Amino acid sequence: HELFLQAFEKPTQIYRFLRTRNLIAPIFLHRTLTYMSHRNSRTNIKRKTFKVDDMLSKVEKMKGESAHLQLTFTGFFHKVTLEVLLVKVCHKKRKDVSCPIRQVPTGKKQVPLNPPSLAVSSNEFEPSNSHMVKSYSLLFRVTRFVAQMTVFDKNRRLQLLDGEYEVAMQEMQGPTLQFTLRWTGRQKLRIFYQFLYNNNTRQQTEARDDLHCPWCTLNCRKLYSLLKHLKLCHSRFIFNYVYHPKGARIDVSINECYDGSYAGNPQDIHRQPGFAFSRNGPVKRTPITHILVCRPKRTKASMSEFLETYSSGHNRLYFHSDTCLPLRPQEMEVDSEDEKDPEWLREKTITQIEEFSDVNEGEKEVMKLWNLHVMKHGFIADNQMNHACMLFVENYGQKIIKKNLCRNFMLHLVSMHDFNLISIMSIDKAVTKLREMQ
Amino acid sequence: YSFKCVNSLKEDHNQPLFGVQFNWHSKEGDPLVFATVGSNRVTLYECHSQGEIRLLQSYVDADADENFYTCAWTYDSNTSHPLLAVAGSRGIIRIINPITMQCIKHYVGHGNAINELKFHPRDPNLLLSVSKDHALRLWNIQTDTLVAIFGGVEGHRDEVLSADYDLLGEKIMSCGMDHSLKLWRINSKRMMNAIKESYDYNPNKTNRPFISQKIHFPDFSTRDIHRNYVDCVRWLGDLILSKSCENAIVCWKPGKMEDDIDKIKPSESNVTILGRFDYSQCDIWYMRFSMDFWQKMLALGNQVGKLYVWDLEVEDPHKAKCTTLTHHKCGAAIRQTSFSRDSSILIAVCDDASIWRWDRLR
Amino acid sequence: PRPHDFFDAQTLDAIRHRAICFNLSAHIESLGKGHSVVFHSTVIAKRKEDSGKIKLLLHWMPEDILPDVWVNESERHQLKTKVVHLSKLPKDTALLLDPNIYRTMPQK
Amino acid sequence: CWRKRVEYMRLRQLKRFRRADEVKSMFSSNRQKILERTEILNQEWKQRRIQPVHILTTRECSVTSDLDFPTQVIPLKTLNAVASVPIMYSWSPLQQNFMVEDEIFVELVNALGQYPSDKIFEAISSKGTAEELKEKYKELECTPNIDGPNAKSVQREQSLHSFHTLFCRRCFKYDCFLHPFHATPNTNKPCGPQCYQHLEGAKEFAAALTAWSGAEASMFRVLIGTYYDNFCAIARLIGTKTCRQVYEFRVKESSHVYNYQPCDHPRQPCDSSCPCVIAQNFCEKFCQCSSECQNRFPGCRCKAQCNTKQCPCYLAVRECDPDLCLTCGAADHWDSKNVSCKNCSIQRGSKKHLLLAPSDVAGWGIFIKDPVQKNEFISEYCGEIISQDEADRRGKVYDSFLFNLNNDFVVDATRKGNKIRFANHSVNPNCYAKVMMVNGDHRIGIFAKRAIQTGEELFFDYRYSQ
Amino acid sequence: DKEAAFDDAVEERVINEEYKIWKKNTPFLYDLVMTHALEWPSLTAQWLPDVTRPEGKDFSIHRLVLGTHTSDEQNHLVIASVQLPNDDAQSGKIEIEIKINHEGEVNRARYMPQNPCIIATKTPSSDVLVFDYTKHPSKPDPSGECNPDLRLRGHQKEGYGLSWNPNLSGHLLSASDDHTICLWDISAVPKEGKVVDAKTIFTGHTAVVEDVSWHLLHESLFGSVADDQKLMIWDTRSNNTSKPSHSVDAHTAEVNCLSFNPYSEFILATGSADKTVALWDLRNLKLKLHSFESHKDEIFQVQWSPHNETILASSGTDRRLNVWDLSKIGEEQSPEDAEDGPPELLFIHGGHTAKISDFSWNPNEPWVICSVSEDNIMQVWQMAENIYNDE
Repeated sequence: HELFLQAFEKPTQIYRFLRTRNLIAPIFLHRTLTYMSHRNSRTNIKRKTFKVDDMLSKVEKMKGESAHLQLTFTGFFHKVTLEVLLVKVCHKKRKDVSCPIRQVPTGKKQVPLNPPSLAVSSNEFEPSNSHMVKSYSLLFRVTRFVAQMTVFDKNRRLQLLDGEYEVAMQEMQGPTLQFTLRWTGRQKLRIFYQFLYNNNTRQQTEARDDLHCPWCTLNCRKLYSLLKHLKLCHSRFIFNYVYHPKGARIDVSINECYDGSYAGNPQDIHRQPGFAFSRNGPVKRTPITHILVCRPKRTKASMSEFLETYSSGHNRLYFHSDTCLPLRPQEMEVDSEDEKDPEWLREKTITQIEEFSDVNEGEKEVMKLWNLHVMKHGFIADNQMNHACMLFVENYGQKIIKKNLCRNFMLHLVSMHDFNLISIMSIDKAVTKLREMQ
Repeated sequence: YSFKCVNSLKEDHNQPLFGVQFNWHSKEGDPLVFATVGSNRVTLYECHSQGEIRLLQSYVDADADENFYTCAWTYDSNTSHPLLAVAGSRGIIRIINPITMQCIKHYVGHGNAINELKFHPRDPNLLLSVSKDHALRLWNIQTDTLVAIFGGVEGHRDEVLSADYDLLGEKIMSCGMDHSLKLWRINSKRMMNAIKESYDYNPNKTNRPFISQKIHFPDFSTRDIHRNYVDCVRWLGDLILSKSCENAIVCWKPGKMEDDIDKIKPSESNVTILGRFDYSQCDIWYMRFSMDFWQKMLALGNQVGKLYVWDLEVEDPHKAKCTTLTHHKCGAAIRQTSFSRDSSILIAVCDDASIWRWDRLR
Repeated sequence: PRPHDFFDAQTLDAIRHRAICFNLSAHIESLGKGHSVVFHSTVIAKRKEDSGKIKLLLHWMPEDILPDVWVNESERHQLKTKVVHLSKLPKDTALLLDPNIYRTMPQK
Repeated sequence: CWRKRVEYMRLRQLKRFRRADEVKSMFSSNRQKILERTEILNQEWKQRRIQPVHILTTRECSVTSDLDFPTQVIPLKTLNAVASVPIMYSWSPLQQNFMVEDEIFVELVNALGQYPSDKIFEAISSKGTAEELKEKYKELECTPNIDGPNAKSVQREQSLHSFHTLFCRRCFKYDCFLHPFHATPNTNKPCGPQCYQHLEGAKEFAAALTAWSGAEASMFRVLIGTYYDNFCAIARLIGTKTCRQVYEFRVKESSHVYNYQPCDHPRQPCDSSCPCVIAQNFCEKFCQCSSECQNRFPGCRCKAQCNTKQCPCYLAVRECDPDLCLTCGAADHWDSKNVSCKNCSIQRGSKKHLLLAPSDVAGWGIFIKDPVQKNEFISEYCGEIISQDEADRRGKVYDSFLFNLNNDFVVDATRKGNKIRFANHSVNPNCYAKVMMVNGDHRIGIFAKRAIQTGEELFFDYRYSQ
Repeated sequence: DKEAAFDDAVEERVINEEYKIWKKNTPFLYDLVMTHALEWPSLTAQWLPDVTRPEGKDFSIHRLVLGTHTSDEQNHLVIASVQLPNDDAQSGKIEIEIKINHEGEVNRARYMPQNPCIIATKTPSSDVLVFDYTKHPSKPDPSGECNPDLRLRGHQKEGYGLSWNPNLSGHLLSASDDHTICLWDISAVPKEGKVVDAKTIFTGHTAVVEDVSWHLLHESLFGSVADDQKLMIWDTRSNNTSKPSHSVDAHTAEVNCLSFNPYSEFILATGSADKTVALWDLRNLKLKLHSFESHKDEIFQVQWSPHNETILASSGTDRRLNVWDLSKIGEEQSPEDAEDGPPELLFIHGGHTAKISDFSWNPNEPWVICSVSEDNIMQVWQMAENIYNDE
């Protein structure tokens, strides 16, 4: 019994608060769904005759069809100084966070102890600015015991009649203050939910009414509607129908595969706490087009739960190929973090070249420079080689002059010609270029 | 070498703990405070007189299942708040501020579990991470960036188990399951250039994501010291202390004996050994030894619950005898020990979520 | 694969705390049929018309959800308690029931 | 007392105390070095101030105490949530395949050396020899840079050989990586004041030959060895020589398949016993075969593309040779942009921009950013080229990023490769593999089996891929 | 403080779960849903009045006018193409055709009814830009220097209200936050010149003017709504550049939008900050004909239907797009039907998770609505047939 409450501890608490929020602030009107249409009763038989001018006509016809009041006190039956103020509330503006208050005083006289003091109010309150003020109120503040009494109603119609009344008082059997005020001018089914946990049943219940969603108390009519509502609006569960012949049976299991993933900006998830989910501000987003409903078929009206999306673009967070860090949409540009020449390869080439003992530096330097050049450009065809050579004397020549390694360079050219890849003219021209540049 | 235990606490979940870290970042006079990580919780305690340990804080992670492994203490220069970093099997590294009682940063860039967290002794904003991905990472905890990744063509090949900074903060040693010990250098122009570029990277400045540093070649690697698993190394001046499953700690130095540490060629192939420290009952791995901040003594846990304490004074590989401080309550195992900034108290963790304490008498 | 569910244990814990407090105060699913709130009446003022009659006021006990009303003396009974369906409560004031009933998220 | 003495104890104790003193000095010095750095660190610490930790102002945790202290209870702040990523062992970026393939007795004999003669040789033998240690008692270069200061005149063989022995023709690189190693060294108007002829008799002596210097002479030698009596060239290339000097100096001195190997027959046809002809391997351009080797391969003469079954280089699996296929354009655009040829894609290499992300099935996955057609090209399956036995051993220890190049090699992407390495396994694939013989070496081409749009996933089938 | 942040976190998780619940129940409330994530959010959207029919196929083509609102980037006026399946539906593609350059966010886009090639936009600056997408390249030049054919000088601060004048030519009205309404005759002096002068300026309002709209039948009638809580009806011919002809205290709070009825000359609607949608009639502007009260926050855009006459839709910052019905006012309801909502509320669309900047009806495909939000989500959708239809 502890096990299954532990199991259903996670969804039930969410669903209770969701019940409350949905009842007070709904997502969709439940009468508009296809499988609960019986909830709505009216029909669209008046969008053919309604003339908007008749709205004016009827409304005008139906809806077509000051005083300085004084109040006198009789004494405060306490077990002491008091004053009367008119306190009213102004309508909320976009600037003003909440409804502001305004109090105007009168400054009356004190009252005798447990037995003169009176006021004659006026038209100080303005009914003209109904666009500004919400409602007024008469107040009995000050200790030595506070009371309040609204005067006008929602549509600014005063309800405080003429007469003598006794009102109580409270700090910040009890104190009292009497006064007077006058204007001066079909059988029940046996659906048994059967909760399951650890592959064995651990509980059963009974909702003897036709049905209610136990988590949200929505009252749909028929069994098919019940299964429809339970299966969709409570996806975190896995409902299941069998046909117990006398009645109906329902089972429950926590869904191991529920799409509880975040369904918004796939960049806000990996943001240091505090900077996550900023909302306020414009952010670049990766294009994504969906088709959730294109053209449905109203197949039959029943016999499906018990008898028996398109995509495009990018809908995921991409990652850097080497760090396993997230990839920004801006960085998702033509940059591809991939090219022919990785640095570790070059360094390994140098280290492996230096590993040899029967080689002279006057040869190793030339070997390294040519290897780096070839790796940098990646020549493939034989006919490219000659151009390669001139490019080389155009590129690394400065450095070679810094080392004066030209004599070994000529030797390397001769060895290259020994492999039938260079001509006499190419070698001679490269030597000329090196001499001229030197 | 004479301590008298004055307290011994036990948790509730009875699951093993792994880390103890005294906060060495407290002004002289401020109360001694430490932290302890376990199965999936953390705990923050303060040490008091007469062997009193007062509970201060504790957190828990409920979203998943993971095993926290280590912890690290640093500070924030901007507002002088203490900062605690923790790491677990999920590969996430969490940075939490006790003052605000909230997690302030998370880093997820690894592929397997994290095993050790250490910070630069000078720079408080460089975090070193060692993982099961065979590669070591180094992050800048301020600009929310990475700096360098150690590992690749010539790097570790199997389960880097531990790493340690030198006393100054320009040399790092790493050890793993592949019987290899490797040296990384931070004094190169490459590393300082990468660090200086990391201290200035505004994302709203350029359309280019930050360029990290890949180091594919260690300064010196060898497998000749031990012949089996190595799970803890320590910088002792310019010498190295290390441990294996051979129930013996070894102190040695790279190259030949006369050779220095700032002249070692990368292609070194010879190591000079110096001495050995003997103990018993260390047949399983994952036990760490610790040294005091002043580098004057050494502590090491034991499987049968005993202790072994040496001194880094004039005496060294000779023997220093072997001081064993033991108690009859817990003999499960010991994972990690720790000393305060001074030599006041020593804390050890037993395998059954039981924390100990030994005050220093004469 | 298993997506990391968006509802972390932190927000569920906060919901549980606020839920136990609210149901300890507002009495739903125990004294109301899951879709109602129950208010209790308190007599705050007594009024006498010039013609013979008495009209009382009833300040609902939880209050700040309902406005005050003048009620005849006899009708104090049967009006000691009032049960209101959630969908019928004054909308302008219903947001006081819980902070996360409605919230203008794009603040500032 | 000869064998009993084997002298041992004296030098053993000598080494003992020497080593003890050396370690004592080293350790004391190391302590001294610890002291200064630790002092600096402490002085650094002394200029900081940090706030303390305070007890907190809903499950609660508890902690008890064995030694007489009351149970303490503190609440338990839950921690935030962090996402996660799939497991990933380290890897490295690669674009083209990477081929991969008693002491006391010495002390004693030295002591005996320090200290008829057989009496001190048979004593230590009972060491182990009266002659090996007797021999011990008895016992007790390269050609430099031409640019360098030190050098010497030498024949053409020395430096040309040093070059020849480390240049892969198939590779255009010195000691490169993916090519195996073998040793096969392959073989008017006047000038001015001091022109080479300069007289009829000198020209006659030059024709007869046709029938002061230092190390540069060796260079001169090699130059002549390939220049054959040049008029201006020899004096020109060499620093400051004159043609008459060269002439006089010359006169004075004269007084599926296995990897394609080249069919280098010394004196024999390309046909009969050829090692690469007993396995159908076409004799590519790198053979030393006769220039008219009938086992060579011609090129296509098509103009538009080689994609269709018309191209001779496309039916027999091959990528257009950039020295023989001139009409398609495999040789045009030396290393330049898009070529009209379609069977010349691997050679240059045209990867389609790929993106990494957590998969929808298992582990990681790779997604193509832009749409492709039914038979376009995407990438190459690079990595390590290893031998079959090593493939078996690596498969055993791993148990599988393995692939079958041929009957003699295996491609492994476990430690090195490119982004295309992931390609989650399936039964209904989006891509497929086709092993191609490019130039002279085998390669792997991953084409698309269908149409892939913007944002799908590739599922190359591994089942029939070994 | 921390309380506010915790409230936001809880609210965001709740909204995510609600959006999942809504996603599950799309194929029982609509007959077409199309959601797209633009690279930048848009503050305007209006269906262009031309439609192409590709023969022998299963998809028509429509065009929309959008804009970009980004920080530290370039700005564009976007002419986009959309595909919608025909009567025998299955079939989805949304693309950006023309991307001319702007200077600042596109606060409003309104095509000229007479010639569908003139797009005037209101810049975060004071000027009113008038482009012409035809006389421009198909992509923004990398320089990013605009070249609007004209540029109408006017007020001294930005605004949100722009409206052309049907049944006439060249008469465009603009509203700014400097309490003035500006008129321009673009029909006269039609050229590539860069400066036009305001023909007249009206200074009736004493608060930030939020919207202005011409009459759809009468040539010289237009209405203005501002933060003054009033609705102000003018008439150009009368020399009354200050005083109006009808002043009406419409709401108790700020009003942001007016909209005249296409099929009448007396019916107009208002949407204000008091979370009410009032009704008005020009014959007697002193009796609020009816109030619609379902929105939980401010109300920003109220638009009638191009085809039907009694269907009014209004939206706001409550992330909802309630679609009303005039013919159902006062009908007798069953208990549960009453528990749900007032009979006027015929549909509520909860597909957006952020403030709805703009929405618009399609004029050549009935009951098709395109709405954009601040989370870059733009949705083109059509409600289920059985709702508005019958047996």
